[PDB]
Amino acid sequence: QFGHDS
Amino acid sequence: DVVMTQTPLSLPVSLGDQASISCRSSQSLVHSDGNTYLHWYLQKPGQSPKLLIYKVSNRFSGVPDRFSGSGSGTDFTLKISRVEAEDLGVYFCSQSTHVPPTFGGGTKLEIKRADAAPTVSIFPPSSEQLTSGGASVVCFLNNFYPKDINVKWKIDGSERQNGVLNSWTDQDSKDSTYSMSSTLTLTKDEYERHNSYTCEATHKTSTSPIVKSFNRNEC
Amino acid sequence: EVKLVESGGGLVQPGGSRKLSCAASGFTFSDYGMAWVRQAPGKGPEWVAFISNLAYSIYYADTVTGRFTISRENAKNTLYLEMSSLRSEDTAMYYCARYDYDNILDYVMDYWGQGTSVTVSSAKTTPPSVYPLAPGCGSSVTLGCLVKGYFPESVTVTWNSGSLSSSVHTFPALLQSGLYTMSSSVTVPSSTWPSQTVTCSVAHPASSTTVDKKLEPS
Repeated sequence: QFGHDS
Repeated sequence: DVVMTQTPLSLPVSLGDQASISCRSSQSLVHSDGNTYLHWYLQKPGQSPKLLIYKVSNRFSGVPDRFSGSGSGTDFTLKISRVEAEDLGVYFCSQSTHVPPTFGGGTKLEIKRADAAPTVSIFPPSSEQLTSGGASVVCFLNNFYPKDINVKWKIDGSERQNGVLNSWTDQDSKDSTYSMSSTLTLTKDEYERHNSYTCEATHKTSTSPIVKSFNRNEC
Repeated sequence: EVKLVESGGGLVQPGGSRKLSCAASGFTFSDYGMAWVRQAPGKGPEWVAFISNLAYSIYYADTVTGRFTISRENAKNTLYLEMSSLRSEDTAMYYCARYDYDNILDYVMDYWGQGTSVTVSSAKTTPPSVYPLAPGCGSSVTLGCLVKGYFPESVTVTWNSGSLSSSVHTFPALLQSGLYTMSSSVTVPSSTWPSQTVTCSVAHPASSTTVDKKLEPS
């Protein structure tokens, strides 16, 4: 559910 | 948090048969991105969970064809087309649509065999323990199937709850039964106040409890 | 293959601290969010902590927030869990897990390590008390030994120095008054006991103890 770092 | 509810708690199967396990979420698992982040894990004793199915119906790398998943919204199912011995273990569903990710309580895939009532034995406190000030009364409930069973302790005919420790074996590899030990720990003083000690085992194999007793004064 | 190996567990006093580490290999660590998940015995997995691949985002379960800190060093392929103010209910197997992604969301914990075990207890090394469970008070008799009040795990109970095992039941230890208790049963034909001796032997390596208890009827 967490945001990935681009 | 999102509550994941699995049914049944335990599923008995014969090798080569089909198995289905259910998972219900308390809240819809459809993400805003349109995915449904519902996954299934298998955990064997002594090992970590391994991913089996992700996003409802995708088989993880190396997972055999006999595993498949389905469902929508809040109701999901894991299906095993033909159960192999290596499939035995505890299955967990899990959701990652909402923070925090949560897991169901597990469904244990176990072996079916004929029903069997427990063999029940009761034992009084040892003189060694009484010298130390304690008095444990022990009841063994051995070689029964299925695993679900309940024990009631009675002292002078009245039920007792405080001081009971129940411990189950895993399913036996030789005969596929279970066993359990129930220990009622009293102080020496409490033990010496009463005389009749009884453990009662209730199991699906009979509507009558199995009753084993001893009288302290005869020990 | 992807591999995760946890380390740093052990026995900690309540209120103590512990720093777990997780060594990652077989993938580009800096590309993946990472998590810690714990499991108490008999219970399901419980997610603990998350850290994104460049550590822009950190999340904790409510049960550990303010006590646990997750960190990572991408150049060393290592994930960490700093645990403080430890409590009895923190006793668990602690797993490192990788989060997979396809676009902008870490959405599944796909690979897990084998775990590092953390026990939170103020108990000191204590040898067991071994108590005979004696019948007396068909053609088969069941006997037992109660092994009470020891720490840490584990113990090994054998019957007649291991000559009796086919009918033995070893019951898993449980906590009782801050120490462990287990029991063991054996079933022998009546023609053997009490006519011949039945003895339980209890080995508790941490306390340097081995005690034999000969079973006598009521």
